[PDB]
Amino acid sequence: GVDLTGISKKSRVIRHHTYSTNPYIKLLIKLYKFLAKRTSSGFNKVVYQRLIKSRSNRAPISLSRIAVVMKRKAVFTAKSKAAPIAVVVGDVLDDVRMARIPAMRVCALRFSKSARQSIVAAGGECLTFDQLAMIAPTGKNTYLLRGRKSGRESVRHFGASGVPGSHSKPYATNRGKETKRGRRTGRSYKRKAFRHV
Amino acid sequence: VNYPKKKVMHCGDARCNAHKSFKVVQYKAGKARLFARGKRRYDRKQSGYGGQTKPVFHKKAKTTKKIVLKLQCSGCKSIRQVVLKRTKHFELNDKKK
Amino acid sequence: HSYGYKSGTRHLFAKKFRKHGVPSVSTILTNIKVGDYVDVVADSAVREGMPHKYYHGRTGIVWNVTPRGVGVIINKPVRTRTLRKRICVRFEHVRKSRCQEAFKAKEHQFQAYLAAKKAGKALPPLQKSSRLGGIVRPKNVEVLARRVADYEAMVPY
Amino acid sequence: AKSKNHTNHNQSSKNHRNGIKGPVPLHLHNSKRGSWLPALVNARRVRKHNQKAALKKRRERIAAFAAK
RNA sequence: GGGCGGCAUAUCUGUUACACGACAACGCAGGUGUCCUAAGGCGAGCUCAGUGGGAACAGAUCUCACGUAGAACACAAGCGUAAAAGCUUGCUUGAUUAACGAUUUCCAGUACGAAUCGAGACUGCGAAAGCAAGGCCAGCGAUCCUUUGCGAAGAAUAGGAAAUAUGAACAAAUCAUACCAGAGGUGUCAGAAUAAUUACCACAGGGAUAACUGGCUUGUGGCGGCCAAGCGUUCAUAGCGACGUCGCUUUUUGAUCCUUCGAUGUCGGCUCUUCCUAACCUAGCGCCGCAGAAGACGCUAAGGGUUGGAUUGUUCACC
RNA sequence: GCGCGGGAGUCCGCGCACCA
RNA sequence: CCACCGGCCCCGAAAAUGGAUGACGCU
RNA sequence: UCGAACCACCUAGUAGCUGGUUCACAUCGAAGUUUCCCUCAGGAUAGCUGGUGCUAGUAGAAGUAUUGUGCGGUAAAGCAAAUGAUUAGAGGCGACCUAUUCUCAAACUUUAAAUGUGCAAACAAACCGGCCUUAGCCAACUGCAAGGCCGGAAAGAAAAGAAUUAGAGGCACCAAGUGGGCCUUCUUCGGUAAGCGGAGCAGGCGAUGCGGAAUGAACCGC
RNA sequence: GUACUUCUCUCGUACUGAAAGGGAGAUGCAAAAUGCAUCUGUGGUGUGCACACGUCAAAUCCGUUUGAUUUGCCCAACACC
Ligand SMILES: [K+]
Ligand SMILES: [K+]
Ligand SMILES: [K+]
Ligand SMILES: [Mg+2]
Ligand SMILES: [Mg+2]
Ligand SMILES: [Mg+2]
Ligand SMILES: [Mg+2]
Ligand SMILES: [Mg+2]
Ligand SMILES: [Mg+2]
Ligand SMILES: [Mg+2]
Ligand SMILES: [Mg+2]
Ligand SMILES: [Mg+2]
Ligand SMILES: [Mg+2]
Ligand SMILES: [Mg+2]
Ligand SMILES: [Mg+2]
Ligand SMILES: [Mg+2]
Ligand SMILES: [Mg+2]
Ligand SMILES: [Mg+2]
Ligand SMILES: [Mg+2]
Ligand SMILES: [Mg+2]
Ligand SMILES: [Mg+2]
Ligand SMILES: [Mg+2]
Ligand SMILES: [Mg+2]
Ligand SMILES: [Mg+2]
Ligand SMILES: [Mg+2]
Ligand SMILES: [Mg+2]
Ligand SMILES: [Mg+2]
Ligand SMILES: [Mg+2]
Ligand SMILES: [Mg+2]
Ligand SMILES: [Mg+2]
Ligand SMILES: [Mg+2]
Ligand SMILES: [Mg+2]
Ligand SMILES: [Mg+2]
Ligand SMILES: [Mg+2]
Ligand SMILES: [Mg+2]
Ligand SMILES: [Mg+2]
Ligand SMILES: [Mg+2]
Ligand SMILES: [Mg+2]
Ligand SMILES: [Mg+2]
Ligand SMILES: [Mg+2]
Ligand SMILES: [Mg+2]
Ligand SMILES: [Mg+2]
Ligand SMILES: [Mg+2]
Ligand code: NA
Ligand code: NA
Ligand SMILES: [Zn+2]
Repeated sequence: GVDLTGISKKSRVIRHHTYSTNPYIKLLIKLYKFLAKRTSSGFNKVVYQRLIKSRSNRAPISLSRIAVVMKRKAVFTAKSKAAPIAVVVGDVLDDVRMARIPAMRVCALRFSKSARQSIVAAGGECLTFDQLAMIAPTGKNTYLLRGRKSGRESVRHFGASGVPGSHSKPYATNRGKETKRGRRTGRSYKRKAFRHV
Repeated sequence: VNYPKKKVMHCGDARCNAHKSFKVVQYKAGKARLFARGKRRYDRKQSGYGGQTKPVFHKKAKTTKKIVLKLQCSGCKSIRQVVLKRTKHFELNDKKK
Repeated sequence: HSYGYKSGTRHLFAKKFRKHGVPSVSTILTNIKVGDYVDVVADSAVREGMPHKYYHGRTGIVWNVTPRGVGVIINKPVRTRTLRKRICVRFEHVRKSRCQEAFKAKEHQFQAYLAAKKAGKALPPLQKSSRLGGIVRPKNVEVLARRVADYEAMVPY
Repeated sequence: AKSKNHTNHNQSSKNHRNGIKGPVPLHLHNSKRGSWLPALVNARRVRKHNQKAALKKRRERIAAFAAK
């Protein structure tokens, strides 16, 4: 025997295959597994891992956010160079709060119809990953982006709302029911809003 | 316990904002009035054939009560309430002896 | 039976023999600022702003300074994790810690050596290990043995 | 019937199975709420001035870069 | 076991407790539901318990010297304190209010109780630096319901920086309600509104738990040994043996709760067999304080024997 | 808490009444 | 030749169905 | 059929209690402890466990040393040192004082271990000279305090016994069983004692065979 | 069963107060009891994939690989404002 106490606690849970049933997703996974194995770019490896990931971990992104980050990168770029291609492993959605945008080249798994119309009208192009693999096989001159995950209702609900320093929402259908005792100083006590950690 | 008949303390009124003299009285609970909302609900529930419908407290344990003093200012017609500790015999005396 | 605030502190909160008295003037004139290391040692003659008996003898970091008080952060293990507790004590119950005296001396010595090398001075000679071999020339040699008198002098009656 | 009252026999082993985790480093969660108020107010005025200086500095960098 | 008793049911000090912290018992020695307008706050001036030398009544008061606390701080205990935290005295009400600031103890890092560091108002004492929002550390209480205090008068051509709100078709005056802070109490003290009996008795279960056999133990009971102060007229030991001390047994009663509660038939007697020896008789020996007779104290030895009746259910007991 | 008696209180008797 | 104190052995050492260094045996 | 008849229905009445609960391999793998509860044959709550992951894969690591710097009142010791017990003689002078003398304390101590316990040991840090701001301190400031900007240096931690790692750190979500324990080594409290009752540290059985002690849950080896 | 359909209804894009009620951009100038002006834009700081610009190591079949690091922008995310 060999003393290997608590050795199973160093194992990590990682997904090695997709749970999706989409044949086009499977084709993309095949192509980018080949590219990641046979090239020396970190871009391909990151893209392959994100393609493997699940739907909840592939949050969508906003066209306005894309425009803002592209502008903040472009303000410090020489005028003799071309703007990078935005790349999102996920969905791109339109934004009504911003009406004027520059011409951008965007590659994504899926576009909403409004977002596609807005990009084309501004004067950009919508690309797919198979087109990207031919335009830039190693991912040179790209801009990898992710969508926002905090702000989801589930995240806002995570935790216990009755302990000091917590601001999570309780699971309740009647908004006016869980007030009074434990939430007001006049009713016995009030949950403390702040606590040093 | 003996307590003075008058106290000098901060008034707090916007027109005074200074220490003034107060008159000391002991608080006493008012009469339970009919047509109070809780009393109306209790009377409706008690009527009928059910019998006694609410608990009645029997096994008391305390032998004292907290003392509440009402302080009245002559300059400003305002009243303040102050709580003292529990005691068995509270008396107001200015004798100071 | 009883679990009061100061239970079981008969020998902990007591003065040493012939060392009674209130704090001296050196304590009053000591400067404490945010970010210093302090030792929390209760002074039983003050009885104001005394720390709880658990924190007697712990070392921490100052995070707050008031006219008469000091705020200290202390590590405390609870079950499976370590908590950072913030306690408020009067200034007479803390003292400056020397827990980094050796490390600070190490940095100063390195700076001095660096300056001498740039100035082209003469570096001091290096110490040699005592664990090496060599010739030993004895001055006094004695025989080690057990003698009869050793046993006779072991029966006190 | 009577039973066992109290013991601490296995508790140390349970606490070390997932280890006793160390403290959070000092540069995280260093909130200043509850500290001495007069010093807190004065520090807020300095931080407000620094933010305005940071915005001005970025504008100068942009203009210089455009001028090449 | 349960009952009776008692609170180990909320809570404080010393010890158990093993020199960080934590740690149980119907463990040990003790406390708590109060008390205080001063016994709270501050300034000043003094030094306590006791001892020694002296002064009419006087074998109470006055004076000098010594006096590290041997006194005192409401109460139990620990700690702390000497130009004080003790005693006397003078003035006072910081035991008020305190924008939902932060933290400690219990701890789930919830609440309650208690406590610590702060910011603002108005003050108290002090020449001043300063000290004080009770008496350091035990002395206390959720939802609902009841009940009290603050939304003073004046001003806005408008609801604003500045006027408490509602009773839903509208308006006035009563009435009711609402928002904030307290008070009336839950001692089974994180908080139901509660008297007996069953031998006429019932159900679900428990060997988590008693009554009877077994098992551990041997205080108690029963048997011995060692030393030798004395008894024995003399003489410690023929026969005994105090004060002490060491062991054995499980034929007595206690102590425990391991097996059995979908059941191990429970006192005594009658009948019948077998085993043990710590030996009453029967066989041999030794020794006495053994003249004989009758006996006492030992050793080998369990092969063979050990009764008939009155009273009592008896075992035991007595004749 | 309510009625009676023997500046107010305090005490004693009776007969009534009980949602923290 | 006397006191003292060690090793191994012996006495002190009495029970209930026939029996247990595991059995035979071993000097 | 009677300390409340019989028949049908409400009724498949409720049960924190007793009994049962149907295929195979594979990867992992416990608890009888904390707090609250008319709570003690039951629950909720934290801990132990599984699954799912997220994040820049050596990161903010450690049931272990070394060096430096803090904390302590058990074991031992003492009564010729304070408190409390306690035997005898001597000197001054029956009593008292004065030095001694014999024996002691879980709720006594001047002194004081071994095993412990807190902190630190250069990469969001620390060190050395410009500048900006503050309604912070001080009689003032170019003094102290605080938040930043610019620049330099950096055995990346020497030598003196001068660490080591089968040493990837951090962060979440969902949920099970368990909440009767018992034994041993050292330290112990009650009891004459117990295969008795109650605790502290650690290792085990429970949940586990295999090889040994003839036989044995816990002993020895593994 | 399949194919088709309008308004509407419902969850959400905004919350807060007991209620009468009210209701969230950035920058610059400035300091007005509803200030003024522009609209290609992360409110700020620290730590932070990929990409771009350099540099240094080790290996090399001499084509390039594997690691570090500088600077810029920093996506997701965490902490302090
Ligand atoms: K204790
Ligand atoms: K208003
Ligand atoms: K017995
Ligand atoms: Mg949102
Ligand atoms: Mg238990
Ligand atoms: Mg301790
Ligand atoms: Mg004084
Ligand atoms: Mg608060
Ligand atoms: Mg409280
Ligand atoms: Mg103040
Ligand atoms: Mg109350
Ligand atoms: Mg008014
Ligand atoms: Mg309770
Ligand atoms: Mg009868
Ligand atoms: Mg049993
Ligand atoms: Mg039975
Ligand atoms: Mg049976
Ligand atoms: Mg039978
Ligand atoms: Mg039978
Ligand atoms: Mg034999
Ligand atoms: Mg034998
Ligand atoms: Mg054998
Ligand atoms: Mg019949
Ligand atoms: Mg059924
Ligand atoms: Mg049935
Ligand atoms: Mg139950
Ligand atoms: Mg079963
Ligand atoms: Mg395993
Ligand atoms: Mg209850
Ligand atoms: Mg059971
Ligand atoms: Mg000792
Ligand atoms: Mg000693
Ligand atoms: Mg003594
Ligand atoms: Mg070295
Ligand atoms: Mg159970
Ligand atoms: Mg038991
Ligand atoms: Mg089991
Ligand atoms: Mg084993
Ligand atoms: Mg054997
Ligand atoms: Mg229409
Ligand atoms: Mg919403
Ligand atoms: Mg509304
Ligand atoms: Mg409001
Ligand atoms: Na209870
Ligand atoms: Na025995
Ligand atoms: Zn007034």
